[PDB]
Amino acid sequence: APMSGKPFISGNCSEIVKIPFDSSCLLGVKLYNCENKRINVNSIEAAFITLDTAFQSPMTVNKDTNRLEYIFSQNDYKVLVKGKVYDMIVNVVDESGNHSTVLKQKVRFN
Amino acid sequence: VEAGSRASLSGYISDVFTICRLLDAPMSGKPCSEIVKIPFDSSCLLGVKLYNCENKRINVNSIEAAFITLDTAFQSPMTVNKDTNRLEYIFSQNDYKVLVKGKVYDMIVNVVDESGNHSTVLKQKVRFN
Amino acid sequence: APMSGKPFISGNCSEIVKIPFDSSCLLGVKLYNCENKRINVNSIEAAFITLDTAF
Amino acid sequence: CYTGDPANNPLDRVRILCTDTNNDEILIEQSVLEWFYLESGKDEKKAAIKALKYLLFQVAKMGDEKVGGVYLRNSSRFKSLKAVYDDLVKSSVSGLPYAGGINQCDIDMRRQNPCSVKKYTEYGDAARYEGR
Amino acid sequence: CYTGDPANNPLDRVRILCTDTNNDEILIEQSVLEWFYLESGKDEKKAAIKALKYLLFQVAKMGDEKVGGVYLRNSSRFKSLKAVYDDLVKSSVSGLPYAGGINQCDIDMRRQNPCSVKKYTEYGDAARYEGR
Amino acid sequence: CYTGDPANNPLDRVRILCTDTNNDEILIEQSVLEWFYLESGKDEKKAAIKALKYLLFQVAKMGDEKVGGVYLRNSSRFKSLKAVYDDLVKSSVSGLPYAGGINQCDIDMRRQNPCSVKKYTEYGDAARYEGR
Amino acid sequence: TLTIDGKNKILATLTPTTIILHNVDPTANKVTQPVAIYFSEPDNGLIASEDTVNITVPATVSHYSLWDNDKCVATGALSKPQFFIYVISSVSVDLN
Amino acid sequence: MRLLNRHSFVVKRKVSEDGYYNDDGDWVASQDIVEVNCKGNIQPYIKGSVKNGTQIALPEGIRLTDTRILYTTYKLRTSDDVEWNESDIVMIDGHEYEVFMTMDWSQQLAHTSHYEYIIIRRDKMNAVRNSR
Amino acid sequence: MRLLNRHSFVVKRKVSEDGYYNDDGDWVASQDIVEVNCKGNIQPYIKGSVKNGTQIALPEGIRLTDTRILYTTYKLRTSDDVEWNESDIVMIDGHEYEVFMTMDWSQQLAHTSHYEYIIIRRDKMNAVRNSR
Amino acid sequence: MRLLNRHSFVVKRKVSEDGYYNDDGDWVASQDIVEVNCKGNIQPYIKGSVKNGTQIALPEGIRLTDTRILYTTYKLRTSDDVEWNESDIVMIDGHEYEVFMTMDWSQQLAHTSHYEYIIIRRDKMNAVRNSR
Repeated sequence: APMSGKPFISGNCSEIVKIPFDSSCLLGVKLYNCENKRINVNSIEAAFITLDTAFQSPMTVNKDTNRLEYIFSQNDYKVLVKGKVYDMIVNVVDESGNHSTVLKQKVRFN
Repeated sequence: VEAGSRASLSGYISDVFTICRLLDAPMSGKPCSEIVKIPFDSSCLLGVKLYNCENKRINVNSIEAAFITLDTAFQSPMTVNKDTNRLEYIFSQNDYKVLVKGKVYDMIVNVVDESGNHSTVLKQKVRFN
Repeated sequence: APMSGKPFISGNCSEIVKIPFDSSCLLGVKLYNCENKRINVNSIEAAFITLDTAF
Repeated sequence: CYTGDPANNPLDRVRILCTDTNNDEILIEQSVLEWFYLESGKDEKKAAIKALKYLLFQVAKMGDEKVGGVYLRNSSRFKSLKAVYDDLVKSSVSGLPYAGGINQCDIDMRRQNPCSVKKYTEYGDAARYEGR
Repeated sequence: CYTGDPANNPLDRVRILCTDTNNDEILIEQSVLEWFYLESGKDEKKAAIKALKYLLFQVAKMGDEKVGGVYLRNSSRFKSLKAVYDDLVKSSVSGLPYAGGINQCDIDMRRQNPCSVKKYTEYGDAARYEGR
Repeated sequence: CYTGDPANNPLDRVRILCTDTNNDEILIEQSVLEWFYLESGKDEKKAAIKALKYLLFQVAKMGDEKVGGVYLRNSSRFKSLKAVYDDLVKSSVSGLPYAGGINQCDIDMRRQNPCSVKKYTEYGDAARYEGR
Repeated sequence: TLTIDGKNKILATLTPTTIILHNVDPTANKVTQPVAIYFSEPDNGLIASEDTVNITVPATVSHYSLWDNDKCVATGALSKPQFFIYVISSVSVDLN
Repeated sequence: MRLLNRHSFVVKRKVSEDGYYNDDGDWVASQDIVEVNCKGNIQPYIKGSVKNGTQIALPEGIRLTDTRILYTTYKLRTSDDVEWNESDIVMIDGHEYEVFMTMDWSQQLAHTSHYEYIIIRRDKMNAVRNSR
Repeated sequence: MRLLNRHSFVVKRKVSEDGYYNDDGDWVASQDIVEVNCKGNIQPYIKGSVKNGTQIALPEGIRLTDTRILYTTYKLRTSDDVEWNESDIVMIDGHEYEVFMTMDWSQQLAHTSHYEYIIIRRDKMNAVRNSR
Repeated sequence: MRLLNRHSFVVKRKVSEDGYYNDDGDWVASQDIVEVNCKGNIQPYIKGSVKNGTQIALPEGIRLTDTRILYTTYKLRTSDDVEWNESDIVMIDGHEYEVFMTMDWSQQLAHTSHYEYIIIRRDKMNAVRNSR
């Protein structure tokens, strides 16, 4: 997740992440500041993962491994349609309550 | 039929960590064109750096009451951050109440010196995805 | 501003300077003599800027 | 970009109806395609007939380009594509052809027009008991 | 200079109507396009049809060029562009044809013209009890 | 040179009407264009019809040139340009076609010519009470 | 199984407007006067606090609750009991 | 285009450019390494004494040297002392290939702008760290 | 022509040619430096052992050497001891490129007269002044 | 294809890759040797100072050196110190030819993917074994 909107190498088109349909999968995120240096998660208060038209949920702010993490579960797949492509959005909450859309990515389940 | 429920809270006992997107403003005039992108409804710090007529990066010691303008949307005052030597702004969640999603906007930055003169130091196109 | 009509490098067509419409802009000029050396403005008494059909 | 989900995505359905599904050679911009889809109300079939003409125009423009190493030759794509188009779309007929004076229920309806020139004799004049 | 905003920018709508939406292959200048739009007043259709005619001339002029390493061939663009143009624009008929002497209201209306030569006999002379 | 200001500059308006707006390939000299504009009085539309013919002549002259490294091929520009011209300008008709003996108000005016050969009989001779 | 439309239509009614800290899980053991809180619209069956809130304690707190009517509609435990301004960075309620 | 994207490979870019020299004088490479997915085309490089998959006999044993040429639209960078950044790495067949040369053909033409790189297989050696 | 003016770059010409040797023997470059805007075309130079963007490994660290060929109609000059003038500088990617070679193809043909130059990236070194 | 399979030859691949160094330091080649049948095409290699069937005069007598190029769809491998495997052997005219170079053209195109190898005739020498 590069802040400042810079892709590390300027590709084209959209990349789609693929996960097995009925399997829990640990999904993490990495943060890079405006100078491509690695950010420490200590300055993050909360984060909300989002799958469009599916659900929104709080997200584990793992300060130990220095990553933001979320784990899917079987009760989670009770609303997800197999195969359909879902957009994904990650939101962050600052100390002053600012809300930032740090990442948007396309996902699908096989 | 079942839905479950959750509750969450966070806080501390007595910082800003929003996404930043930076620009450069050449006063010399010399730099089909770029369009800056910002996610809609998302707080985003916007910063600009001044370059003098020789094209060095120049101290922002002078300059007061710099302003930012979103054409045909609104006008707002801007903060002269004299530590980092950048003119800065933060798109507030009130701003999006009058901004159209997807539309392309023109932006202008004005500077008022100690002589009362006004200079247009930057024009750039943006859009809120 | 090269006197003697010599462009420093012989380009083509016309170049157009662009300024924002409603912003004050300091415009300067530099003088070069018939041998491309830099002239000192001490020998100048006055100068009049002109924009055609404007002022 | 074609996301490989025609079942759920109406834009993918259009990108299939139109033949611009190859991600390496995107010829129709996503924004342009969306604008066509909106201007057609919302009808995937009806957007494709405009996207195809736009694609014909786009293909007709390009020519042969060489840069050191690579080389691309586009001078025949149009001649092939127009040949496919004229056969699969242009010559496809819909509707019915009119045949004059074959339906009595139509003749009697057309007789009501006041601004039509009177004819001295009509087909059934020889057997009308009432005349006229 | 297509900004990908057909919803708002009428200049983008015109740039879509006339196929010049490619930032690396911009053949019609923005200033020229704006002047055409203003001359058409605000009709994007007329602006586009003007710009297409101008673009035909613009394309017909150019020819092949070679600089060290890069070689562009343009002599074939005009053939395709014209073939598409006459098929998709020039051949599209609008309005209605004319069939002389088919409408009574038209006949009577045109009978009022004083400067028209006078025929010896007309179609309905045999059935008018009042002659003339 | 085209200054990108057609709204204000009458010479730019002419340089748009004529298709010599590309600054890298100026084909019509500015002095020549001004002389045409003056000789046409001052009419941007009427100067273009002369500038276009001058441009046709200019384009017909040039041929293929090679110098070490660069290479330019101009042998087809004329064949394309003349084809565009004959379609967009040459074949455009203005005015009206004359139809003989269709307007009485014209027949009676033409009858006043003294140097016209007398005809033994004319169309209306059979119904003239006065004769002649 | 509630769809997204049902969840969105549902959370529009709850509308909490106050928060109280408690020394231990609760009306019992109140430690601070109530302070107002504004909440955003629901999406994906989730609502979040619209801004930060300041709370003061003279004393230790390790729990909290929400009210509206003065009806308790939710409770929860603080991540770490804190001795004693306690700044409530954010809070959210969801049906997923 | 299709032929420019025949192969898919992984690229390791050292996103941070904060490499420095320790208080003891040793070199410390930039810390933040990031993996990326890219697409291009890889072919053997045939020129002069270039060695593709050439077995080399030495008193110490046997070595294997290889080098290739890569066509892609992605902007990979080599080492630069003025800009103070290190080169990228390309994973081919599970081994590392360091980018040593670059050729900038971008911004030349619309559909054929690309880049060319010469990538050399990294030699085998043991690892040592100096991090402060 | 269009392909000869694909790129726009800045050129620093030392307009004054009054460089001299101090009373101490040190060199003093010509004082009046002037910036200009020019247009041309820049491509990599492929010949022999020429090094384009080649990373060089040395005991002292790493270097980067680059060199290109420039086609333009502007008359840039290199150093000349008889005429007593210094060479020009071309700004590419923000770095300096000193003109080292020239090839005079001017006055050869009408539409294809131009110049060719080989420009080498200037090496990094610290600055010192001797001005009297 | 037919021309890629004009010749039939035998290949000795050391299937096991368990070569090691003895407790005394001597080299011990991999033990399990396996014979295989393959098809390809063999031609003389004409390039530079390459020597095909060249007689060499020496103070010790006379030698014969030969080398060829082989086109085939079979994936033969040369020596590799990182992967720790030895090269293959090709039997031509009853003599051994060790694979020294490889060029990977596979996965390039459907019907024309293949490999190229440079094989050098093995020199004559007496045999010695070190097996532990």
